[PDB]
Amino acid sequence: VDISTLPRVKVDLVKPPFVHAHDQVAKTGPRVVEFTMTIEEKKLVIDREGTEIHAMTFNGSVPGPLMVVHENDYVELRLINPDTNTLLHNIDFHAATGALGGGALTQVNPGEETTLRFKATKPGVFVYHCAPEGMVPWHVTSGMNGAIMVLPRDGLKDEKGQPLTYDKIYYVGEQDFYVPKDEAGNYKKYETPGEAYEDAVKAMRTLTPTHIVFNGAVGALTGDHALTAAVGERVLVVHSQANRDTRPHLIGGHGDYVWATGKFRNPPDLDQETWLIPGGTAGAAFYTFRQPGVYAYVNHNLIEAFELGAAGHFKVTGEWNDDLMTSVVKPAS
Amino acid sequence: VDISTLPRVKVDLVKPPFVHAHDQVAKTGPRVVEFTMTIEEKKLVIDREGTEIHAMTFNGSVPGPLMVVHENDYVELRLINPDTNTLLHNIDFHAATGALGGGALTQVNPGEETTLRFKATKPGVFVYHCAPEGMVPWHVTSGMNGAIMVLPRDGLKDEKGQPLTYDKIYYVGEQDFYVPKDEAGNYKKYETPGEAYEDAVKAMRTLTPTHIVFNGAVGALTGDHALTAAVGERVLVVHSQANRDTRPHLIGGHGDYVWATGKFRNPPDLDQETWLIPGGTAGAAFYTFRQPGVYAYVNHNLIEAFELGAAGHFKVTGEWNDDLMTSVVKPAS
Amino acid sequence: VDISTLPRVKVDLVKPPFVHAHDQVAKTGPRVVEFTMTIEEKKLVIDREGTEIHAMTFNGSVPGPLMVVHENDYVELRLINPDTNTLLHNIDFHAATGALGGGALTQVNPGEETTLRFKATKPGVFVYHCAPEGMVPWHVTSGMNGAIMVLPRDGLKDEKGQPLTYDKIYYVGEQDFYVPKDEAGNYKKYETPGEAYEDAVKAMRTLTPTHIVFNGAVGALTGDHALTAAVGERVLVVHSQANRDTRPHLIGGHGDYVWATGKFRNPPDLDQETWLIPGGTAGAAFYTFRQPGVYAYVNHNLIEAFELGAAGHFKVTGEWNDDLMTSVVKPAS
Ligand SMILES: O=N[O-]
Ligand SMILES: O=N[O-]
Ligand SMILES: O=N[O-]
Ligand SMILES: [Cu+2]
Ligand SMILES: [Cu+2]
Ligand SMILES: [Cu+2]
Ligand SMILES: [Cu+2]
Ligand SMILES: [Cu+2]
Ligand SMILES: [Cu+2]
Repeated sequence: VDISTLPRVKVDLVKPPFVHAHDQVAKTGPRVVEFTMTIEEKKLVIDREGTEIHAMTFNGSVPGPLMVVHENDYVELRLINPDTNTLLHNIDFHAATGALGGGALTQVNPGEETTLRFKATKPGVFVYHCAPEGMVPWHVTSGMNGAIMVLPRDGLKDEKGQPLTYDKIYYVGEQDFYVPKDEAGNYKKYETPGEAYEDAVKAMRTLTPTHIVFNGAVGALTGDHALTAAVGERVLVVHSQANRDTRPHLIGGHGDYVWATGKFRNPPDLDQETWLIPGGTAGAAFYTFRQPGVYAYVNHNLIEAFELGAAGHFKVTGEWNDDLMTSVVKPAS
Repeated sequence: VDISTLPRVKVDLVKPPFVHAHDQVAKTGPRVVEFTMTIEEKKLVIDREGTEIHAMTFNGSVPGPLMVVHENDYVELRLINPDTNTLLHNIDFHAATGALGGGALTQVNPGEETTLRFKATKPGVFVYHCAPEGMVPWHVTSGMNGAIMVLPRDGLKDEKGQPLTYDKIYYVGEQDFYVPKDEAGNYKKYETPGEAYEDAVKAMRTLTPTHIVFNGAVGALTGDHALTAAVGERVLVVHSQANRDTRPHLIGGHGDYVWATGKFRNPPDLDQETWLIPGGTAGAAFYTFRQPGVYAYVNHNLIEAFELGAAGHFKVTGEWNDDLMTSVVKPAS
Repeated sequence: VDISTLPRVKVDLVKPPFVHAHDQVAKTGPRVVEFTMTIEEKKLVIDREGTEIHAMTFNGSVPGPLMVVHENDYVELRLINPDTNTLLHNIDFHAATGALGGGALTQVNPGEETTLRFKATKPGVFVYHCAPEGMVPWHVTSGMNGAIMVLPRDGLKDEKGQPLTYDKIYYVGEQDFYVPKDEAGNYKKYETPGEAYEDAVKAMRTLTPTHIVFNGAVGALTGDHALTAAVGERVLVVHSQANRDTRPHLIGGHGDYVWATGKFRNPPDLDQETWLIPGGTAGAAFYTFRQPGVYAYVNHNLIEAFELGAAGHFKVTGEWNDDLMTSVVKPAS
C-alpha cells in the first residue's frame, strides 16, 4: 500500500511518568504516527547524597517518553542528535521488525538527524533503547531507553475477552546504574566519556548496580511527584527495564490483570501480588483502587527498593472501607 | 454486612514445613478466621559451621507459619510483641488490600499487641512480612516473613476446570541472609541491633546472599526432618521468597501443575521442570509421586542450592516402576 | 508392556547448535530410542583473550548435544566415561522420573560405562546435566549439561490448537563460567582438578559469572558459525541454562510463539520481545523471519551479552520489506 495515502498525526510527547493523550479504541483507520525526539547528554543527580552522573537521554528524561500507537499503525520517528552532544547514538525498537530494531538505520553523529518508519505489527508494550555497535550496555545503562505501547485496535481485553478500560495510565521506567567505585567504595568521577569508558565497563561487569531508580532518581516518584488516583479508578501502570530483571509490587494492592511480559494477544495473569518483568522487556499491570491512602510501588527485591532506590508512591483519595480492612484493636500495651 | 453475625473459628498454627489442618473445599459459609502470632527475636544457628545470627521471627520460626483460609473469609490476626524483644515490628499481608497490606495499622513496640482484620478477597498463596518504615529489608532478611494461602471456596482446579485435590501439603520458606563480612571474608558479629544496622545495610547492598536456606538453616529439611510421601500421593508444595527470586525444582520429579506466581484464578502451568518464583511472591506446585526413593528439592541455581543452602529432601516410600526408569546395564568396566 | 517388543532406533547425534534429524509428527508408534554419549574432559579456550579452562563435556561440546524423542518413547542412553578422564560423572535428565533423574543409577568412574532407560512421559524441552553427589554445581558450571526435546506425538500446536511446524531448529546452550580470580582480578590457573576445587567453590559462591557464553565460547555463534535462515522460514530456537536465569531476545525480531519454561502441553506466549528462562530450564521460541540481514540473538542483560559473551548472530537471506521498516531520511547533517 501507498503509505502516502494514509492519515498522518503528529504526537507531542510528555515527560514520564505521564503519557501523551491517545485513544484506547482506535477512532480512525491505520495512521502514520509522527514522533520527534531530541537526544540530550546531560548531568543528572540521581540520589540524596548528590551523586552526579553523565546521563544519556531521549528527550531529556530518564526514562525516555512513552510513545503510544495502535496495531498496524506506522511509527515515523525523527531522531535528532544536536551538535551540543558528543557521542554517536541510534535507536532500537523492540516493537519493530528488521535492522536490529532500527539501530542499523539510525546511527546519528552529533549534528545529524534521521527519520525511521516501521509498521507496529504486534500489540503490547515494548522497550526501545539506544544500541551503538560495541557500546550498547553503556548507553542503555546511562539512561538511554524508554518504551512504546502498541494498543490493539479494539483496546485491552481480560482473560475472557471482555473489555478492560483504564481511567489513568502511568509509565514507570526502572534504571540500573553502575557508577564506578574505587577500592574503598566511593564513586569515582571522570573528565570525558572516553576516560570514563573502561571503568564504566569494569563497573558494569560486576553485575551489581549501585543505584536502581524509578523516573531517573531516588525519590523521583514521591512527595509532590507521587502518583495519584482515587478509589474506584482503573489505573494501568506500564513498567520497563531495558537491561535487568525487576519484580514490581503495589504495597497494599495487587495487579488485578497483569501482562508481565507485556504482550496483549495473551490473556493477563490475574490477582498478582508481584510479577517478573525480565530485563529487556516492558510489562503492564491494571488495578482498580479500593482503599485510599499512601501506597508504595516497588521492585520487591526490598534491598533494591529501599536501599538502592526502586520505590515510588501513590497517594489515593477517597473513602476507607472497613469491611476490607480495619484495625480491630489499635496497638496498645 | 455485620461481621459480628459470622462464625468465628480459631486456628492453632503449626511450625513449618507442616501446615495447620484445613478443608480444601469450604464446608461452611464465610468465617472470621482468628490467628495469633507472637514475635520472637532470637539467636539462630544457620549453617554447619555454627554461624549464629540474630533472627527476627513470627512465632519462633523461619519462615513464619502458613495461615490457611478461603476466599472471602476475614483474617483476624492478634499480633503480640512481648517486652522481651527490643525492636518495633508490624505485618504486611500481600493478600490484603489497604494500609500497606496492614503495616500502617500494626506497628507494635515491645510490650504492645494489636488486632488487624482484613477480607481475603483474592485466592492464591501470598507472602506476609514485617515492614517497619525505614528498616524494611533488614527485618525481612532477618527471617521475618511467611505466607498465607487463600483457597478458592471450591478448592483447586486444573487448566480444564477439573478438581485437583492434594493428599499432603508442605510449606517451604526460602530465606536469603546477608551476614556481614570483614575484608578477609569472615562473618563479623555485633553486640546490639543498632551497632549491627549499618554493616547489615552494607551487606544487603552487595545483593549477594551469604546463605540461602529452607526452613531456617542449611540442612533443615533433611535427615530426620526430610519431607515424606508415598508413591501415588498428591502433594502440594507452597514455596515463598519474600525478597529474592528463586527457581524451585524437584530432582527426579516435576511440577505437574504449577502456579509459579501463586494465584489460583489462573490456570496452572503443566509439566514444569523448574519454575520462577519472583522475590516478593509465593508459588505452589502440585505433584503426584510415581517413584520411591530420595528426591532433592532445590533452588536450581545449583550454587545457591548446594553451596549456599537452598536444598531439602523428600523420602518417598513404595514400589519401584522399572517401566518408567531402569538401569539396563549397571556401571561397570 | 514388554519393552523388548518395541522398535529400536539408534540416533547419531550432532554438535550444537545443529540438531539430529527427526520427525515432528511421529511416523511410528512408541520406540526405544538409543543414544550414546562419551564424556570428555578437555581444555577449552572460552574468550578472545585466550582464557583456557578445564571443561567437562558430554560428547566433546559445550553444551552437550540435543537429544530428540517423542512423548512416551523410551530413551536408552549408553554413557561412557573413558579411562583418559580423571573424574566420576553421571547424568540427570529433567525429562525423567525417579532416581534423581537418573543420577543415582549412572555413576561412572573413568573406565566404566552404563546404560540407563527411562520413559519420556512429558512433552517439552528439558535440561540434562551431570550431578555427582557433593560436586554438582562444579560439574554443571564446567560445561556438563545439554538438553532433550520430547515432542508431542502430533507435533507442536499454537494457542488455538492449530499446528506449528518449524523449517529449521537450532539449540543454543548458554553457559555461566566462574573462573577463579586473584585479588587483582586476574584469572588464576590450577594444576589438577583437586587443587582447583576450593577456589572453584569460592568463585561460584560469588554468584557472579566471569563469562556467559553460547555454544561454549565468546563469539561461537558468529562469523562463519552464525546461525542462518531465509525470509519466510519458520525457525525454532531451543535455549537452555542449567544453572542461572537468562532472558533471550532476537534483536530485530520476536518470539512469535514462546514456551519460556519449555513445556508443550501449555499454550505458548505470543509476540514476546524477551522471555525469562529460569536457571535449570530449557525453553523454546518459534519465529518466522520477515526481513533479511544480520540479527543478534542475546541474553538481554546487555552486560551479560556484550561484555560477558552471551550473544550470537543470525544471517538471514532474502528480500527487504520497506512497508515493515524503512529509512525515510538517512542520517545527515
Ligand atoms: O509488601 N511490601 O513490602
Ligand atoms: O536436577 N538436578 O540438579
Ligand atoms: O534490542 N537490542 O538490544
Ligand atoms: Cu546512545
Ligand atoms: Cu534490546
Ligand atoms: Cu520486624
Ligand atoms: Cu511485600
Ligand atoms: Cu561430571
Ligand atoms: Cu537439575
